Formats: sequence, C-alpha cells, structure tokens
Amino acid sequence: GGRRFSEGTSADREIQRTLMELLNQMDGFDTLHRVKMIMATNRPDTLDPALLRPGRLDRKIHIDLPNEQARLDILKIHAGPITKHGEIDYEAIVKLSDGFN
Amino acid sequence: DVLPPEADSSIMMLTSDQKPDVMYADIGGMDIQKQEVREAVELPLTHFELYKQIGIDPPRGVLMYGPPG
Amino acid sequence: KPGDLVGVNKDSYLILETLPTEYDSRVKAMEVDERPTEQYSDIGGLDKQIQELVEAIVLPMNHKEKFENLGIQ
Amino acid sequence: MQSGIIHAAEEKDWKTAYSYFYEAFEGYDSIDSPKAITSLKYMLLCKIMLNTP
Amino acid sequence: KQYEKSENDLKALQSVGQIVGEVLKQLTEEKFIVKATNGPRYVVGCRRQL
Amino acid sequence: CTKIINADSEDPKYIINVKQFAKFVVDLSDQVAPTDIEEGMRVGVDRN
Repeated sequence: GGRRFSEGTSADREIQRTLMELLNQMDGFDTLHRVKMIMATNRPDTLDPALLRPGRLDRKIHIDLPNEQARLDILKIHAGPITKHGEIDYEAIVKLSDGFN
Repeated sequence: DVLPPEADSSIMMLTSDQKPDVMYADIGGMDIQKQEVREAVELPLTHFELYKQIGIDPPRGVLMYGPPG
Repeated sequence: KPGDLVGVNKDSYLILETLPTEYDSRVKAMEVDERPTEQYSDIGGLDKQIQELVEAIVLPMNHKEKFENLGIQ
Repeated sequence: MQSGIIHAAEEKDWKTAYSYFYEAFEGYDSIDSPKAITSLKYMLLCKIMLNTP
Repeated sequence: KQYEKSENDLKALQSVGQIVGEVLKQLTEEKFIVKATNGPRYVVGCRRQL
Repeated sequence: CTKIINADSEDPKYIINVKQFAKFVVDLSDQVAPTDIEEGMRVGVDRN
C-alpha cells in the first residue's frame, strides 16, 4: 500500500508500514548512498506521496516503452540461439509490435 | 523492582532503530523558517523554566505544509 | 532435516526424538481425474481458444527434446 | 546585508553569512555608493574568520 | 563415542533448555529487555563470558 | 488425530492434538492399532 487517496482501504495501511520502514532506514537519516534502494513501479494506481517527496528520493527516471530502433535490436539477440537460416522478418515484427513492451 | 519508562518500546515504530544525524549547519536555506520551528520545538524540551518565568503556556506543536522536497 | 516432525522433551526444551514425515492422504484422492477422459468430444466450444491451448501445454510436453536442441524456451 | 551580519559574527555560520552578502553587493552597486563599499569588505570578513585564504 | 552422544542430553537437561528472543532494547549492559519469539517480553542478563 | 503417520519405535504413536493447541503422542493403556487411531478419530488421553 501507499496511496491512501482521500480514503483507501484499511488493508492498504496495514501492509504500507513494511515499505515505510525500509525506505527510511536507507536514506535521509544519513548522507550515505553505499546502501541504496531503487524502486520500480508498474501500476500507477497505488503510489505513495511519501516517496514522492524527496530525501527518500532525488530523481525520477522514466523507463520508456521500447523505441522504433530498440525493438529491432532485441529481436536480433533473441533469434540468435534458435536455429534459423537468417530472417529479414525482424522489420515486419516491429510494426505489428508497435507499443508491445 | 521497576524499569524506566524507556524500556519495552516497539521496534515496529520509527525512530528507535534510527535517529537523525542532521543539524541546522548541514542544510543551507530556509533560515527564517528554521528559527521558528526551533523556537517552538527545541526550547521547551531543553528548558521548561524560561517559558514559566514569562508566564505563557509552553509552545504548542507546529503544522508543516508547503512545496514538496 | 526440514519437514520432519520431531519430539521435544516436555520438562526441559531440547529436541529428544524424531517422528515420521507428515504427508496428506486428501491430496492423493484428489489426483488423477484423467479418467474418464474428456478429449475434445464432450468438451469444446470456442474453436480458437482450444487451439491455442493445445499449442501452449499439450504439444511441448510430447515434443520436449526439440526445445532443448533449438535452445529456445 | 543585515541577515548576513547577524549570521556571520554573532550566530557564527560563515556559509550562511556570505551567501546573503554576495546578493547585497550586486543590489547595492546600482543605486548606491557608500553602502556598496561596506558590503564588499563584509564578503571578505566572513571567510577571514573561517580562515581560508 | 556412544557415551558422549547420549551424555549430551544428560548435561543439557541440567543446563536447562533455552527460550530464545531477539534483543528489543539496549538500556544498560547488565539488563537488556528481550523479546520472546513466542511473544511475552522478559528481562535477561549479560554475563562477562561473552 | 489430524493425520496418521507416526509409529516411531513404539506401538503406534500418531500425532493427536489436544484443544490447548499442543501435539502429543499416544501409548497403550488398552491398545493402539492402525484402526484405533485414524485420520478423523478423536481419542481420550491422560493429562500426565
């Protein structure tokens, strides 16, 4: 849990405590970055105001949906272990896969 | 026998397996704001007597609202 | 070893003895509902869904050797 | 300039005093003459007490 | 060999078995308030053999 | 008895659970057999 909205469930808060304690321990009661945590989010719906506010943070880095060129290159490395004779198809697959992560 | 009131605290709770290490010198700005908070929180704890001599009720809590970060 | 039941002394707490591992009879009973077989002869509907499912589970279990050789998941 | 004098000698935080002084000089220089003179010496003063050349 | 292995039970019972905790708060080095894994909290000592 | 599996070097023990939420082992003061202690079977056992 994290985002308690105007009102959330009782349940969100009960679990929310486990995150709060870890976050704190690592940063802003200290100046160190030797012990660090990187947080990944995948659901926008529940995201803590506590984290947002710095000193449990300083940067927000968007990890984008793969690019126009980026999908082409993933396809080439993934194809390589599998037996093939060489395909030219990797360009066709990128179009169809427009917006696939 | 008796124990201190300190004993048998939760470790579930924050700030009894952490402590802050910061001070006023360590940050720069909001010097004006720092003096107000300090006046309200720090002085009555350290000194109960100063507030009594003057005759006012020791300082009440401070509500902190503002920009993120 | 883990999952092994043990005896602990009642009077002073030390691990005195060992006891058989616990299993569950209820799980064994639940198993193998493959008979009678269902096939695709009294179960069906939604022609496309059934085809994809045969591709995802059924064929890789028989055709297992090939996947290892090709190197592909 | 005032925020700076109180912070430099009295409260004794040199980083805090100096920073205000830098602004004070730049502001002072335009309209004023005697005031600006003072503020520049004061800039040097914080750092002399800190004892960095 | 046979002797030492059986005898280990004989001594442990005289030592008495152990109720286990994790240390809740360091107030002083003579008494520590300790928290049982089971639950009910206790005051324990520290001996100078460790 | 929640389940029958135990009979570890004595005439069948099983895990019988008293309603103080503690597990105990059984011995004979009548008999003990695969059929006397079963998966569902409740039992009368002594306090000490």
